[PDB]
Amino acid sequence: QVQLVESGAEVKKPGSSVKVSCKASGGNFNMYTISWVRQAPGRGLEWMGRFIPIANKANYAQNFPGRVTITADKSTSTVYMELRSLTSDDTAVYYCARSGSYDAFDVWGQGTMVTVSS
Amino acid sequence: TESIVRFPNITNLCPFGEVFNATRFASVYAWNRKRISNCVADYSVLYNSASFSTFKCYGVSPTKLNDLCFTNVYADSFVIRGDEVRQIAPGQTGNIADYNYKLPDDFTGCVIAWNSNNLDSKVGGNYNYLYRLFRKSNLKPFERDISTEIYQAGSTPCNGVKGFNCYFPLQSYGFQPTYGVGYQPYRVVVLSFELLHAPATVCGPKKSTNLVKNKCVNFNFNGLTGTGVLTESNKKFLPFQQFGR
Amino acid sequence: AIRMTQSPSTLSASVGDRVTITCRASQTINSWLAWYQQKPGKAPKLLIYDASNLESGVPSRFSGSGSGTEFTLTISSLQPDDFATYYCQQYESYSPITFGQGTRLEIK
Ligand SMILES: *[C@@H]1O[C@H](CO)[C@@H](O)[C@H](O)[C@H]1NC(C)=O
Repeated sequence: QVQLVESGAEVKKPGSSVKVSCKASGGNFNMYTISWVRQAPGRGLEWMGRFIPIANKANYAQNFPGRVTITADKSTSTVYMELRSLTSDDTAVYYCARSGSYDAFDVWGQGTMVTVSS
Repeated sequence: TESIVRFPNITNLCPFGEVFNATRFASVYAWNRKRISNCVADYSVLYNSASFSTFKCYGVSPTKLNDLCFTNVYADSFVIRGDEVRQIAPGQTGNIADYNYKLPDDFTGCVIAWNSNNLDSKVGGNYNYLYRLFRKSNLKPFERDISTEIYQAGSTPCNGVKGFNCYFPLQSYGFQPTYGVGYQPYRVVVLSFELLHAPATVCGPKKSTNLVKNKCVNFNFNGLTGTGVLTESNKKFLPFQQFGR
Repeated sequence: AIRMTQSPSTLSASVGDRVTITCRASQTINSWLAWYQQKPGKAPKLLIYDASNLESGVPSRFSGSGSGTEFTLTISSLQPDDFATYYCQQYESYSPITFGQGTRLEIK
């Protein structure tokens, strides 16, 4: 039973940066990729980036050029997603999803509510 | 004077449409193996069905497959990059032929592969396909080793933690549609006919004819070709015996 | 970037009826497409993967079909527990993965 636990809620100011976590518990961390999905209130889901443990690579969405930098500590099976230049439109719950087995996000984290305001 | 191709009577169609048309092909280190039996296999239909970049058949001509009955047919399927397709053959060496999938030197069967760049390559990179890269000893013929334990390449023990002189045995391919032609995924399907003919259960279509006794006929009994006069005999055949010799 | 379009965006039906949701792609994504369900206040859970399979633990009433550019999710016997927002993934290009616009199912 793989369980993903994220960090607590974060409150930031516009122009700052945030960095959330996703602790992968159970299973093999070296094979399944962790994908970060955000959801602004009143809007549908949106994909942010992917961390590929097997290739030790990180991918980012085309709509976010250089805004997202994803790293992880394979020793503790913890994935960190860094979002830069926060604005008023980035107030969204940042889920972390494990695209396991069949490339689909079978296991989703609890999600952290990141609020960006003055 | 006449031929009598008296094959066993069966009408089931072999599920070649479930091994060549699977949505996902297993990773090369965990290649799926399917045992096909109790069906009529029309190898000509699958031969002229798609664009098979490699249809090397070892030990039997591709056209003669419809005229033979096989004891067991195994369809080992996986995904391999273009440059390593040549390693799926007897007497080959490399990471694929030693660490992932080893074909025996006495291999008897076809090896089928086609460039599937429209199904196993994604823009960001398809990492679902992993090939083993470090192993203690080369694989024996037809052996699947799906252990992901860290390989100790140094004197210091790794204790399940990857680091200096400690590497993860499996390394992804990461296919992309803009990769090289020799770096695209080839969905390989290796058929391994178990040529024994005694409990022959997989056969070609080969419509049968009526048995003719007491006359020189070119019999084709269950794949056992030859020529002779088939005379009914009082041989005490056991229930599990097919041919006497 | 592959753009996904859902229809209808907002839908209403009663308990026990038949519901059809169409999520049409812009490019041929073969059969790589997954259907989610996001009850408000919870993380979305996977229902369909490869556009036709059924995720383990999902009630059998959920069925998906279609390939190429038009896909379809259908519920044989709608239930009160099955009222949420359903998204469709397009995991055929990982740059970027595009969800659907969201299909909210409401009690009629
Ligand atoms: C796979 O499906 C295609 C399309 O239906 C068909 O043309 C082809 O013959 C199938 N392959 C086999 C081995 O049946």
